[PDB]
Amino acid sequence: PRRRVIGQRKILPDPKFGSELLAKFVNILMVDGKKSTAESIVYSALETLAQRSGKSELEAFEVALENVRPTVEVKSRRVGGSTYQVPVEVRPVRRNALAMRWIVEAARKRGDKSMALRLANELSDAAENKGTAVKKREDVHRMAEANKAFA
Amino acid sequence: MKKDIHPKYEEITASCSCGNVMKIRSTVGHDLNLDVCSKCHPFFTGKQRDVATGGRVDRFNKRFNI
Amino acid sequence: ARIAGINIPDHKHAVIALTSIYGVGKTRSKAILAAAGIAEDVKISELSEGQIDTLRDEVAKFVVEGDLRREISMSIKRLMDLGCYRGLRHRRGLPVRGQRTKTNARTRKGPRKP
Amino acid sequence: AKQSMKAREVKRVALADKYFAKRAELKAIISDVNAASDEDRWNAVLKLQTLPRDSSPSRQRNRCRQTGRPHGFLRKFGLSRIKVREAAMRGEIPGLKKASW
Amino acid sequence: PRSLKKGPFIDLHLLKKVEKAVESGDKKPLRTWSRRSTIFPNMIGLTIAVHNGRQHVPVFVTDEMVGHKLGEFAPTRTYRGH
RNA sequence: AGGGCUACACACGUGCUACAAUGGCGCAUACAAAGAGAAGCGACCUCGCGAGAGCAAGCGGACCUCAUAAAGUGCGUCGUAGUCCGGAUUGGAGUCUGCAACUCGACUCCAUGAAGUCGGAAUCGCUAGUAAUCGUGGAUCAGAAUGCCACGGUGAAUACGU
Ligand SMILES: [Mg+2]
Ligand SMILES: [Mg+2]
Ligand SMILES: [Mg+2]
Ligand SMILES: [Zn+2]
Repeated sequence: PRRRVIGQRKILPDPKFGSELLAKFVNILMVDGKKSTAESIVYSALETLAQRSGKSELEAFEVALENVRPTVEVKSRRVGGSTYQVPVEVRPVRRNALAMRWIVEAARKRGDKSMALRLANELSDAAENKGTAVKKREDVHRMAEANKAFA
Repeated sequence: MKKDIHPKYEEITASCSCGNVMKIRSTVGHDLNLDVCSKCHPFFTGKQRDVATGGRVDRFNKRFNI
Repeated sequence: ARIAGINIPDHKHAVIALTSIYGVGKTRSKAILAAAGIAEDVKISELSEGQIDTLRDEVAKFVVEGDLRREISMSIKRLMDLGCYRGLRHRRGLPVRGQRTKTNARTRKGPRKP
Repeated sequence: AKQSMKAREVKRVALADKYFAKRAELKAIISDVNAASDEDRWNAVLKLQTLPRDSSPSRQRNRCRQTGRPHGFLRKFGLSRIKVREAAMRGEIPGLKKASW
Repeated sequence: PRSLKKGPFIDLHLLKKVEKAVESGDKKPLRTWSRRSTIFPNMIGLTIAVHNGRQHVPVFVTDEMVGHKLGEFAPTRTYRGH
């Protein structure tokens, strides 16, 4: 869009728990058009979350979110002199976007026996700040703040 | 002849589908099962398939069209 | 384990660890396990030696292992020997069942060395 | 227009409809299981192949009527895509009109 | 392959020339353009000259050479390598 | 009339299938849309694991056939293995159409079942029911599609900006 600013598509809230953020997490977790299995695995993993870290779904999910909530990020751009990444602020919507993306991509790996097991693994380890999600969060927090050439 | 260098020349059996059994010596060792002989052979005898020399009566039957 | 001159694995469903025998896939696996009368989801370590002998003298009916090997070997050998088109296809190491070769004949030809 | 191929085609359709209903039952001798004998069925096949191979209805190429093109044929119109499209544009193809949905 | 309910296949000219030859043949070459005919157990001992596109390559009919076609033993393309 | 366009030290372009648990298999269970059909579709029925074969009503069709949609849903099974992933290749036994399946058809059964652990440089498509995946049908057509065209089932991501 050279002359447009196309707003974000409006999402429905997850009819099970009211959380639209989780409904978006489902799609971000969804692959191949299989939304039935996506909602199945996400609900199962939230159950496992509540029963593993005690705190219920709509709280452990958030604490797993902020604990990886990305602050800033570098982005490729050039205006003159040389090519270099530039640290830029990621919007709150883009913040929890990157959070959900990192979380689901992590949960897709470390697969041992089940989807909900590995998903709750990553969720809890993110909340406690020892997962790989938080390791990539730390890397993004180091990379961005390693260089702040210009504001 | 010499020893320890020449092959073994045991007396074996030459049994062909002709049904003739000949007692030949050779470097074969085992009972030898043959296909055609001085008897029951095209050149030697008038019968084209002679007798036996191939039980291919086997699949002709499966299709059996005159 | 000793059935079929082979050492079929253990702690695996009987339908499945019966497949480790040349000459038996999953159809003949179920077929022998039924014609001999054995449950499907019993692991190999869940089988007694009487049922093992039952498998010994039941799978016998289907030719298997070394014997089939020899059979297919002599089959392709008579192919080569007869002087047929398929015999030459076998000698060259090319598709024999009528595939394309200008490209995609890899399983037979082998990977791209030259 | 290479009327040699079109003469081949007309001769093939003529001879296919000529010895039609002969090879029809000569093939019916062969699909029934009560071929009385191998000879009933077997002798039929030989007689079938005595009948001109140029009188089979599989030998026809079904070429377009105006131009005799082998490819692009359409059993609805009897014309190649080119001739059918020019006729469709000129209106000589009834009921036909550029589709859009 | 060919359906069993229909039987085997051999062109009439080939079948009849083969009979006229099995009775009276000492390899007076029989040249067959038919490569699709099947090999009958009555052709054992023959070496029919079957076409391959330009040349009548001969094929000696043997016992094991029964359940295949005359074209099976007449290659058609001459490949040697690059 | 025969063979070739199907040749094959090789390189590239499209496309399919996969490398697996969001998955493989078994059982049961539901939801389409569109079209074609008369020298065609062909119900049922009987025989054949199966390809189909015999039987054959009805249908020139909002009436009869294709034709069961599949993904899905619940149960259990497989437990991260070149494997119960794959399914190339090859041997044997068939079915179908056609004068005829050797070159050189399709499919079916049985049998080992290979590469393949997500892919170098680079590079393609897509802004909403669209990508992605699932299946369906038509043309051509005696037989022969993963292509083409058409149809529906689930169904997302991000567009800050130049
Ligand atoms: Mg001495
Ligand atoms: Mg060709
Ligand atoms: Mg646009
Ligand atoms: Zn003899």
